[PDB]
Amino acid sequence: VLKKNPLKNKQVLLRLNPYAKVFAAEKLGSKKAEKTGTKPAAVFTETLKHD
Amino acid sequence: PSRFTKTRKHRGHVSAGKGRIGKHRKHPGGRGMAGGQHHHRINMDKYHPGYFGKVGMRYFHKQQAHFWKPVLNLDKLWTLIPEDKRDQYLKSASKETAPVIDTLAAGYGKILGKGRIPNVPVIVKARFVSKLAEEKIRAAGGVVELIA
Amino acid sequence: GIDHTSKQHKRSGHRTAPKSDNVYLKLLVKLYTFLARRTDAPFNKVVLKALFLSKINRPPVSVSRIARALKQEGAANKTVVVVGTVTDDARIFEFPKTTVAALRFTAGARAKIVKAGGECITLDQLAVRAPKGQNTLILRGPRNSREAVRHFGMGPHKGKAPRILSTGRKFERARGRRRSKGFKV
Amino acid sequence: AKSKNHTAHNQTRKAHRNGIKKPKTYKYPSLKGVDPKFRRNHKHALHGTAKALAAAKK
Amino acid sequence: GKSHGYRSRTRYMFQRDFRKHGAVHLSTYLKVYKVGDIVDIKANGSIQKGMPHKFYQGKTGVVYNVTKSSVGVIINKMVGNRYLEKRLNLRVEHIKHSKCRQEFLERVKANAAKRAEAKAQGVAVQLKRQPAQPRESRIVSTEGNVPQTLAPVPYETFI
Amino acid sequence: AISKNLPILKNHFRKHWQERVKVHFDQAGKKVSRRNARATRAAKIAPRP
RNA sequence: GAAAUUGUUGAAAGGGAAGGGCAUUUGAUCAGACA
RNA sequence: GGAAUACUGCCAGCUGGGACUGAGGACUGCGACGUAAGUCAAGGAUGCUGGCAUAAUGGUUAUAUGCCGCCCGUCUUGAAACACGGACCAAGGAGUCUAACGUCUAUGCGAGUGUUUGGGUGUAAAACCCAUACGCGUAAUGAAAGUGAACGUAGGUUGGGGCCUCGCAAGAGGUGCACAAUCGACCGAUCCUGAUGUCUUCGGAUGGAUUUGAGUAAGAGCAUAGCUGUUGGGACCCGAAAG
RNA sequence: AAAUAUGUAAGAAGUCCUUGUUACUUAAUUGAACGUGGACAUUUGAAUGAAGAGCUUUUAGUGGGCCAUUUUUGGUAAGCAGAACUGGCGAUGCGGGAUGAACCGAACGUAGAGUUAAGGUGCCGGAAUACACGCUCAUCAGACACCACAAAAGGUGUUAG
RNA sequence: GCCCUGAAAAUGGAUGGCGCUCAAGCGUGUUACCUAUACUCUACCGUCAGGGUUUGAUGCCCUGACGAGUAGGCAGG
RNA sequence: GUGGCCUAUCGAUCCUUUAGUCCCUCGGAAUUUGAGGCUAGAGGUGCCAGAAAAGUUACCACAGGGAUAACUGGCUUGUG
Ligand SMILES: CN[C@@H]1[C@@H](O)[C@@H](O[C@@H]2[C@@H](O)[C@H](O[C@H]3O[C@H]([C@@H](C)O)[C@@H](O)[C@H](O)[C@H]3N)[C@@H](N)C[C@H]2N)OC[C@]1(C)O
Ligand SMILES: CN[C@@H]1[C@@H](O)[C@@H](O[C@@H]2[C@@H](O)[C@H](O[C@H]3O[C@H]([C@@H](C)O)[C@@H](O)[C@H](O)[C@H]3N)[C@@H](N)C[C@H]2N)OC[C@]1(C)O
Ligand SMILES: [Mg+2]
Ligand SMILES: [Mg+2]
Ligand SMILES: [Mg+2]
Ligand SMILES: [Mg+2]
Ligand SMILES: [Mg+2]
Ligand SMILES: [Mg+2]
Ligand SMILES: [Mg+2]
Ligand SMILES: [Mg+2]
Ligand SMILES: [Mg+2]
Ligand SMILES: [Mg+2]
Ligand SMILES: [Mg+2]
Ligand SMILES: [Mg+2]
Ligand SMILES: [Mg+2]
Ligand SMILES: [Mg+2]
Ligand SMILES: [Mg+2]
Ligand SMILES: [Mg+2]
Ligand SMILES: [Mg+2]
Ligand SMILES: [Mg+2]
Ligand SMILES: [Mg+2]
Ligand SMILES: [Mg+2]
Ligand SMILES: [Mg+2]
Ligand SMILES: [Mg+2]
Ligand SMILES: [Mg+2]
Ligand SMILES: [Mg+2]
Ligand SMILES: [Mg+2]
Ligand SMILES: [Mg+2]
Ligand SMILES: [Mg+2]
Ligand SMILES: [Mg+2]
Ligand SMILES: [Mg+2]
Ligand SMILES: [Mg+2]
Ligand SMILES: [Mg+2]
Ligand SMILES: [Mg+2]
Ligand SMILES: [Mg+2]
Ligand SMILES: [Mg+2]
Ligand SMILES: [Mg+2]
Ligand SMILES: [Mg+2]
Ligand SMILES: [Mg+2]
Ligand SMILES: [Mg+2]
Ligand SMILES: [Mg+2]
Ligand SMILES: [Mg+2]
Ligand SMILES: [Mg+2]
Ligand SMILES: [Mg+2]
Ligand SMILES: [Mg+2]
Ligand SMILES: [Mg+2]
Ligand SMILES: [Mg+2]
Ligand SMILES: [Mg+2]
Ligand SMILES: [Mg+2]
Ligand SMILES: [Mg+2]
Ligand SMILES: [Mg+2]
Ligand SMILES: [Mg+2]
Ligand SMILES: [Mg+2]
Ligand SMILES: [Mg+2]
Ligand SMILES: [Mg+2]
Ligand SMILES: [Mg+2]
Ligand SMILES: [Mg+2]
Ligand SMILES: [Mg+2]
Ligand SMILES: [Mg+2]
Ligand SMILES: [Mg+2]
Ligand SMILES: [Mg+2]
Ligand SMILES: [Mg+2]
Ligand SMILES: [Mg+2]
Ligand SMILES: [Mg+2]
Ligand SMILES: [Mg+2]
Ligand SMILES: [Mg+2]
Ligand SMILES: [Mg+2]
Ligand SMILES: [Mg+2]
Ligand SMILES: [Mg+2]
Ligand SMILES: [Mg+2]
Ligand SMILES: [Mg+2]
Ligand SMILES: [Mg+2]
Ligand SMILES: [Mg+2]
Ligand SMILES: [Mg+2]
Ligand SMILES: [Mg+2]
Ligand SMILES: [Mg+2]
Ligand SMILES: [Mg+2]
Ligand SMILES: [Mg+2]
Ligand SMILES: [Mg+2]
Ligand SMILES: [Mg+2]
Ligand SMILES: [Mg+2]
Ligand SMILES: [Mg+2]
Ligand SMILES: [Mg+2]
Ligand SMILES: [Mg+2]
Ligand SMILES: [Mg+2]
Ligand SMILES: [Mg+2]
Ligand SMILES: [Mg+2]
Ligand SMILES: [Mg+2]
Ligand SMILES: [Mg+2]
Ligand SMILES: [Mg+2]
Ligand SMILES: [Mg+2]
Ligand SMILES: [Mg+2]
Ligand SMILES: [Mg+2]
Ligand SMILES: [Mg+2]
Ligand SMILES: [Mg+2]
Repeated sequence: VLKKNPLKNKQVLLRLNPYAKVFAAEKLGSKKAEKTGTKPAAVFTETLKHD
Repeated sequence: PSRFTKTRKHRGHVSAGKGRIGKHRKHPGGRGMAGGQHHHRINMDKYHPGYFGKVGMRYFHKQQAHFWKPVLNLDKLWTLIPEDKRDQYLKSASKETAPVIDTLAAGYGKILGKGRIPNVPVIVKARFVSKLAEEKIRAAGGVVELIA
Repeated sequence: GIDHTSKQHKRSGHRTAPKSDNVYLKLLVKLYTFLARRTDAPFNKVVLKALFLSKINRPPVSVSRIARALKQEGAANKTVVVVGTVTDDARIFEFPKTTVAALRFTAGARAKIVKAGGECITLDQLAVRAPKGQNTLILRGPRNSREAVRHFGMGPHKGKAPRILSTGRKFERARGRRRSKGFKV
Repeated sequence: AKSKNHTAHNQTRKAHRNGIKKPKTYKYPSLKGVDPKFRRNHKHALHGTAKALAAAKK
Repeated sequence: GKSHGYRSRTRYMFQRDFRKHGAVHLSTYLKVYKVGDIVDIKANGSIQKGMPHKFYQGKTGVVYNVTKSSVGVIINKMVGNRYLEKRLNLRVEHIKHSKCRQEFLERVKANAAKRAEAKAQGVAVQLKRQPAQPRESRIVSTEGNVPQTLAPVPYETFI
Repeated sequence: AISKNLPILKNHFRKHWQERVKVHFDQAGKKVSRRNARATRAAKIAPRP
């Protein structure tokens, strides 16, 4: 009789999508990423900065 | 009754459903059949193909008496016998006794052929018949007596 | 505002109930509306509708058509159902037995069905014996047999018969009906 | 008094009310206009094969 | 006075196709039209008899009749808010088989194949048709092709 | 005055037809009166039938 | 013993018409509710 | 070389202030927190307190103030119009009735159906009853003389609702009315064919035909009524110059 | 020889095997047309949309139109005359264009709160006499589509080329 | 490019008005803001529809969508 | 090969008149004249879907029209 929104009102955000419990509990919104050091070919930075 | 009628409903709308532009006037066409041959030809042709002029022979002082010739098919013919007497003649198909049906008595002038009368013979007294009627009668064993 | 794909506030244009004020008729509705909803049986929903139809859509089913209907394969032992009135046909000499559920019966049809050992059932009796309408036969009368549908669509070269009072020669047989006068239709 | 003469204005809109209904196809179309010689045989050509599905159940 | 005669306005429509005038090559008379074929209707001005009316030029239809010189075609002509069925008697000079259906049949034959060829292989078909699909991911190589940078050009007159 | 698809009628009121209209409002009044005129003979007539 | 229309009493308002809509203040005047 | 930060985006991250709304009214659903028993913000507001209990809220009304508002009716592409009617009020003041009809719908009966010319009868224009006729249907097609509806389970084929059979079901087969499309058949008109026969000119069998009909092919009518529509009538109301 | 517009096709009424009927047709049981029987399945044959689709009767008003962008005829033109497609006005209020039938916006059951459109935010007037780089000084400055006009031609005014 | 000159009409008058000159003018950029009978959410009205339900059953109940209108038609009053 | 290479070269009902079968009716019955019918063409409507039609009103009339002329005003601005 009244549409309640997920995205606020946790109860129904938790009615659908119980993986909600997991996400919030494990963060994942804020999940870090794997730092890698790979560098671009010196062809790129030539044609990027080029005229 | 007046109380059911749309003209009560039109009280208070100016034209009375008659229209504000083309109004409702006396005789915009002409009266009655006027101009069948001119403006009204599109209605008169179709809707009444055949209206104008003449076709064949006149008749002076015709009398539909002489033409009285009511028609009765062998579709029925058995209706001229009341239903007690009828089933009685139905069973026991024979000559030497067969029902006498006087059709000119029953209001008729001719016997047509519509179809399928039982194998049961009948003597049909009549004024005129079709050749196909009188055949089927003879295929049930019956005959035809011309009368007046 | 709304770009409207179809006409708004569209009456569904299907008779919701009979236009008739007959109490008994209404009760047959009351019966079959119950049957229709709960029974899940198709035969019921049909008869509900056909209880609404006007005189025009209830053409008289002639007793002989019932004869012929039963001569269908395996169809002798079904019970013929007519929503409408049923009529006596002189033009059959033989008639079968069976059972005819019908809203009305003319004098003769009743006499002709019983005399051959059959049965004239009112429709609620048909509901009692046949709730899901099993082993039933429905027969519609000829609709376009009517004399009005003679004149429908009257046009050049439709051969549709005109609306006219007196008939014969002299009567809409001359111009345009024969190549000898004007054209032909 | 001189008046307007012709236009097709609005004439489209009025058709698309009832919408330009499509041609009305049927299976088994009419033989009207077919070569009369071809029909007079086609008649006797069906007449035979009807009598030949009549002895098939016999 | 205004004019509409049967052939009005057809000047350039019925015109004979540059360097293509003159009598008509015989393959036209050779082709065989069976009732129910899909025909294209194009007039040929050299052939005045059995000639379609200017409306039906460009039209495509199907043949209901087959007579000596001519296939009778039905076309659905729109008039008012409906279409009426119309029946045209055309000499085969004015007709040609339509290749609209060409891919269809070829696909029909193609479809029955891919059916029995995949089915006799253990199914997994997907034989319907698809619209052009957005491009896939791709790598492009700068090796031997370095991007050549471009600039809009200044105005010049040269007349 | 011609329209639709309607049988051509012929309805002949072109004269002052409202000058000749017989309603029989006496349909009862006469049926009485000619009964009473039958009684008056059957008595005035002696056993004659 | 209605209306147009008019006298007197009472009230009110009125800077080149009057009348209307929304809304509140103010004056007047009233129903309901509760108990 | 190592960071920072901007910029763009993401979070089922946490949180303050303000506004409007509280429809519904036992329970029933999806869930949520809990070891648990229980609890909840989970299918729509309840808890706490105060004031008043009266013109206080509110209604109505006049008025002032802010903003807005041009005379209605009409014909017209366009009307507040320098277009026409209208100073004011009351009371009158205009699509009716009738004959004949179309479509629809209700009802009575149904291959028939219509008591109400008239008669019988009456508690006397009512109600109640009824003999023969008639009208309209049930046969059509022809200008007419005149002929006059089954090859066949009243046909073949395609789709058909419903019903029947099989199957748990999914599905498959059977029968198939109304209706729709098509190919046939039958009656009359038209054109040809012209047997047996005989006043030697009558007779028209049998077989046909891109021809035709407001036809047949197990009837749908007739009568009352109502709306709307038609025509004739003073015919929605008022209006000529005339004759 | 375009663009825009335009005809048909995208299947069960389909595809394939087998072989019946005839008075048509072939030299020919050849072919034509309709067929009995048999096989082929689902993702029944591109997209998108669909509450639906098909069908019948009857009848009202109307049968002076006008306007806008684009195409376009006559005319020096015209708020003139006349065609093409579409959208409108007429029949329609509401917000903007001060004002205004047709422009812009957006179409109308009674209310509340929010947010916007077109247009606006010195004051009249709700909303920054906001920020930012320039140009412009007029002894007739200029100031917002439809829109209520201006031209050829000149300036050692100033600006940037 | 802006400005000046070219640029004459009759009641007194109109960038809508006042007025504005590193504008309140012209060209351009960025924000913020104001407010339609439109858009979103909720209440109520009506209409259409799809369900449910034997005691106002012509009833009750659930659910969704819609609402401009002259000439005109139908409907409930 | 179903008139002119294709795109134009034409005409209702009433009436008269011919062609056709020698067919149908003149209704108390016949024969013979005469009359009517069907099928098909011609005689023509050019305002070409098709009336039978002269003027004047400085003596005038009615219904209406700003659907329309004579004048002010408005657009235009060739012409001035
Ligand atoms: C009750 N009758 C009315 C009454 O309503 C009232 O009228 C005012 C009127 O004066 C107001 O006042 C206005 O009208 C007056 C009037 C003389 O025209 C003008 O002089 C004045 O400029 C104007 N502001 C006006 N805005 C509204 C009415 N209710 O004033 C008396 C009266 C005119 O007789
Ligand atoms: C709509 N109102 C108008 C009013 O604007 C004016 O009409 C103008 C008229 O002045 C113009 O016409 C006039 O003025 C213009 C200039 C001002 O454009 C000159 O070019 C033209 O030569 C001149 N005749 C004309 N082009 C359009 C009408 N709407 O004058 C008449 C009027 C009815 O008051
Ligand atoms: Mg009027
Ligand atoms: Mg009306
Ligand atoms: Mg009219
Ligand atoms: Mg004429
Ligand atoms: Mg017609
Ligand atoms: Mg006549
Ligand atoms: Mg007869
Ligand atoms: Mg006699
Ligand atoms: Mg709306
Ligand atoms: Mg609407
Ligand atoms: Mg004129
Ligand atoms: Mg004009
Ligand atoms: Mg016109
Ligand atoms: Mg003209
Ligand atoms: Mg020309
Ligand atoms: Mg070409
Ligand atoms: Mg030729
Ligand atoms: Mg007397
Ligand atoms: Mg008074
Ligand atoms: Mg004064
Ligand atoms: Mg005023
Ligand atoms: Mg005064
Ligand atoms: Mg006020
Ligand atoms: Mg950020
Ligand atoms: Mg509540
Ligand atoms: Mg508390
Ligand atoms: Mg207080
Ligand atoms: Mg108060
Ligand atoms: Mg107030
Ligand atoms: Mg007031
Ligand atoms: Mg105002
Ligand atoms: Mg007027
Ligand atoms: Mg005017
Ligand atoms: Mg007005
Ligand atoms: Mg004016
Ligand atoms: Mg006027
Ligand atoms: Mg006037
Ligand atoms: Mg006036
Ligand atoms: Mg008056
Ligand atoms: Mg006056
Ligand atoms: Mg009778
Ligand atoms: Mg079938
Ligand atoms: Mg189905
Ligand atoms: Mg002979
Ligand atoms: Mg009058
Ligand atoms: Mg009348
Ligand atoms: Mg008079
Ligand atoms: Mg007089
Ligand atoms: Mg006279
Ligand atoms: Mg398919
Ligand atoms: Mg098959
Ligand atoms: Mg006009
Ligand atoms: Mg008019
Ligand atoms: Mg104008
Ligand atoms: Mg104009
Ligand atoms: Mg114009
Ligand atoms: Mg108008
Ligand atoms: Mg309006
Ligand atoms: Mg609008
Ligand atoms: Mg406004
Ligand atoms: Mg405005
Ligand atoms: Mg609102
Ligand atoms: Mg708001
Ligand atoms: Mg001001
Ligand atoms: Mg402000
Ligand atoms: Mg500043
Ligand atoms: Mg600045
Ligand atoms: Mg302006
Ligand atoms: Mg200047
Ligand atoms: Mg100024
Ligand atoms: Mg400003
Ligand atoms: Mg600026
Ligand atoms: Mg800011
Ligand atoms: Mg409902
Ligand atoms: Mg329901
Ligand atoms: Mg409405
Ligand atoms: Mg109205
Ligand atoms: Mg030849
Ligand atoms: Mg020829
Ligand atoms: Mg030659
Ligand atoms: Mg002629
Ligand atoms: Mg005689
Ligand atoms: Mg004689
Ligand atoms: Mg004429
Ligand atoms: Mg003409
Ligand atoms: Mg005279
Ligand atoms: Mg004089
Ligand atoms: Mg003088
Ligand atoms: Mg004199
Ligand atoms: Mg004028
Ligand atoms: Mg002038
Ligand atoms: Mg000039
Ligand atoms: Mg000028």
